[PDB]
Amino acid sequence: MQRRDFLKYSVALGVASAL
Amino acid sequence: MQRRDFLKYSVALGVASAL
Amino acid sequence: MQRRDFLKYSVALGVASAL
Amino acid sequence: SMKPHLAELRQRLAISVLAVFVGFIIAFTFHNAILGWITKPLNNALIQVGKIVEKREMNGMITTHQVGGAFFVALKVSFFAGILMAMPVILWQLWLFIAPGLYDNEKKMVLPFVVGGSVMFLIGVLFAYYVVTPFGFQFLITFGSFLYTPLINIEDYVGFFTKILIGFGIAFELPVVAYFLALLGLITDKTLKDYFKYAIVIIFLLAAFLTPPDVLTQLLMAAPLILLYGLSILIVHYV
Amino acid sequence: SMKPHLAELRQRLAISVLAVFVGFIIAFTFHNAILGWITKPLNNALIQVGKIVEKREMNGMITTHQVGGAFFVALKVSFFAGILMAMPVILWQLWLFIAPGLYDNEKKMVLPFVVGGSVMFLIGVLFAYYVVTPFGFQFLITFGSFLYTPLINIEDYVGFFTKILIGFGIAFELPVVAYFLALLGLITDKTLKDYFKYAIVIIFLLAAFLTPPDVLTQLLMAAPLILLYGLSILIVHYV
Amino acid sequence: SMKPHLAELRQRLAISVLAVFVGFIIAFTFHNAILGWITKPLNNALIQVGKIVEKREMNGMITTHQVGGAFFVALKVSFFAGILMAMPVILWQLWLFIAPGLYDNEKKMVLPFVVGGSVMFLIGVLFAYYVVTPFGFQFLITFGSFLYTPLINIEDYVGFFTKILIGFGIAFELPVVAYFLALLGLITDKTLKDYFKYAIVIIFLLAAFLTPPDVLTQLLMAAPLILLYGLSILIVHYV
Amino acid sequence: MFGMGFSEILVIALVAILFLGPDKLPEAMVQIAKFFNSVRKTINEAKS
Amino acid sequence: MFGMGFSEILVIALVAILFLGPDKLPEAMVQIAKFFNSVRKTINEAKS
Amino acid sequence: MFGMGFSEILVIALVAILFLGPDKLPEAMVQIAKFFNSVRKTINEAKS
Repeated sequence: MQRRDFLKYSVALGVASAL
Repeated sequence: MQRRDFLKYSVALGVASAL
Repeated sequence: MQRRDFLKYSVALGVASAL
Repeated sequence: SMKPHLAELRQRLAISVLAVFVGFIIAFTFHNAILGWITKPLNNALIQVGKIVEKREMNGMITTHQVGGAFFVALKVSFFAGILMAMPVILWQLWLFIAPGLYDNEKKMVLPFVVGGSVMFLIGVLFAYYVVTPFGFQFLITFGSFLYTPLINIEDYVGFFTKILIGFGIAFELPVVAYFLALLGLITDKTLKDYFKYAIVIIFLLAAFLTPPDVLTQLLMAAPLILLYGLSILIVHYV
Repeated sequence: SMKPHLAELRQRLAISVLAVFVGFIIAFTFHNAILGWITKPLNNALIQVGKIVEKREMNGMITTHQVGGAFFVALKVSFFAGILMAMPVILWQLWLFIAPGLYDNEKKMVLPFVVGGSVMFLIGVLFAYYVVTPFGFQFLITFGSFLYTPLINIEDYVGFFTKILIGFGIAFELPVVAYFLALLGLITDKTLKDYFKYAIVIIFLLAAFLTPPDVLTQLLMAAPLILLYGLSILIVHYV
Repeated sequence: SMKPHLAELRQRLAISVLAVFVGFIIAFTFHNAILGWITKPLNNALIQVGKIVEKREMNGMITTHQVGGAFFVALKVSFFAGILMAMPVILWQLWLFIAPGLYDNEKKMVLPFVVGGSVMFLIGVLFAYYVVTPFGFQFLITFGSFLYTPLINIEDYVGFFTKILIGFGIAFELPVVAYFLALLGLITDKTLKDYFKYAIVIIFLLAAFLTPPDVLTQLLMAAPLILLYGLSILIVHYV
Repeated sequence: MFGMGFSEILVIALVAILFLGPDKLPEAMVQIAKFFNSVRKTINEAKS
Repeated sequence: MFGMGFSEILVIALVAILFLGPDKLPEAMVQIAKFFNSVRKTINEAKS
Repeated sequence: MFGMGFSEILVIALVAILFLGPDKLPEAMVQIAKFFNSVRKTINEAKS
């Protein structure tokens, strides 16, 4: 796993916590 | 689609927005 | 249904009401 | 496929929003008069309670606890007044949008119902302001008169006053809605005591929606609804 | 299939609700005494801070910022006192419902635990009212004395007071629950320093539950819980 | 697989949290100075409004309506100041974590953008404190001067003041962000008058996010955003 | 949830157990579930 | 919903119908649904 | 969410990353998911 995927997934779960 | 179905769908979506 | 199962299910539903 | 209906909704909502904006302008041009009309019961109650306190012993008033509180209250009052003034246009457009979606047998019911509801809401708001508010405010201020000083802030007072007025309007509309339904053999006394079991749950749901998450507010909002239901039972019994 | 068990819930909930209503009636009959008991520390702190201010220079009081604030505060206090008075009946019915659903080896744990928790909660409430609140209120009012005027409103004061009292009751129950658990070889010092990692997350979750969405309140509630856990560590270490 | 990167996030969050704690300590050491800086416009406005009232006739002040309100306000101000002083370290660690996650063509954009945004945020906060707040507070207090008494409480005033400062900082950053984007052939006038349709919806969603569930607050927050977007259109038109 | 707390949910459940009781509680929950399923069917039909 | 009310939902819907209109409402909702489905795809990929 | 904000979620996540760390974060999340799946299994069993 690379860093960019980490930022993508972290932003994704952050969005999911705001739905 | 006729107006009655429009009212039904709008009411249903509004209800879904209140769950 | 026995009382223990009732307590389990009631607790579970209350938890589901807090998620 | 929803295009021929989304355009009409767009234009009718534009007309309603323009009416609301014009009402807001007109109300803000006269926000002092509306604010004085709202605060007249509060000032009268405070003066009477001060008279009682000076009688017993032998101060409190209207304050603002926020820097922009007065401006926000004026804007809120103007917004509510504009919505009330636009209600004719809003309901006209709403009916014109809903009318060609309703059968030729529900209009004949919805028109007298809407008219009577509006009249009874007006009657209820007038009764709340002129017959209930002068005594209720006096009792509430005198209750905490020998313990606390009534430094009443306008920001909460506006909401409390509007809630009282709207609640009394609805509490006047429901027991006439019951009569209207009972006229055409729709609801009878038995039908109103067999759906009480779900009626109380619906009442408590409504109280939960219309009140803060406090349970006490929910109970104090459900009790008047239960009283209105009890009155409705007698009304449908005597129809 | 749930019928033979939903009837028991119905009757026991009815008895508990009747007990709560009777307690509310009794408390509202004596709401002045309870209100005076609640606001005595506030008045004492205000008088002492006024003495300090008059010493330095050589006013603040209890107010009501809502029209129905006094009546609502009286109702809230009566409701809380009724719930506290009904706790015997409520817990008796709750245990009578749970008893034929628990094995013959957990009752012997629950009974002394419940008794000790109730006793220690009472001790903590008394300690908060008589040893902590007189000093804490004085410190907090003196903090904002040379800058602001303490016009303390009752509506927020009641909530703050009950929050302090319940928090101290719980903060007295947990360090005795730790001792009780440590007696029967259940929790030891090592077991309490290895689940600390999840303990702090659970503490912050609880603080988020029990406080408004402000982060500062969450941290201000999590710090006392962290200190209580630290104390529990030595309590289980010396058990 | 997330292990080599979760260690870095843990370590950088530890450094940021330590910086925030040190900033909180340094700020609470000087909470009186920051509180005086915050309250200076309010005191000046109250004195000016008192002068106006005395001129017309020929009182109001900063109060505390909660027992622990002064201490909580001091802690809140110290926490905000600690975050602000730790922002260098916080953003340094955040960039150092995100830097080896960005291509060698987005750093060249993000650095000047971040720097200019910080400078314009500072300029906007200074402009709000020194040019906007003295006039705005005077106008707002004078608005409710002949009807109500301005007993302004610190708990709500602190939030109001911080919201004004942050909002003005952002309202200074957006019309410089628009210029920065318009420099690099990114957005033009046509590009700004074609996404306006979604821009207003996003503006209203943001207003709903940043304001209480009140509609009037949402509209009062969306109007300045619409004005900022209109200004952005002109800026990209003359870029 | 739009001014609704958990304690209010508990109060409504208390009223539901008290007034409907052994019977008419299963029926009430069944009919509420059926109504919500019908609402979901309507919103699915709209999305067609 | 984190300080957000139903009336605010209604106001945003009013704005969406007014300014987007007959077209650019269906397209906007379709693209919002597509973006949300992409976010769910990302979180599913993370949960692998 | 019943008096809970997003910033609080962030504070709890920061605490979780700080104290558990590289390991015991995946394990804690796995066990929380397992417990929630067990709760869902219980409520499914109740609805039978």
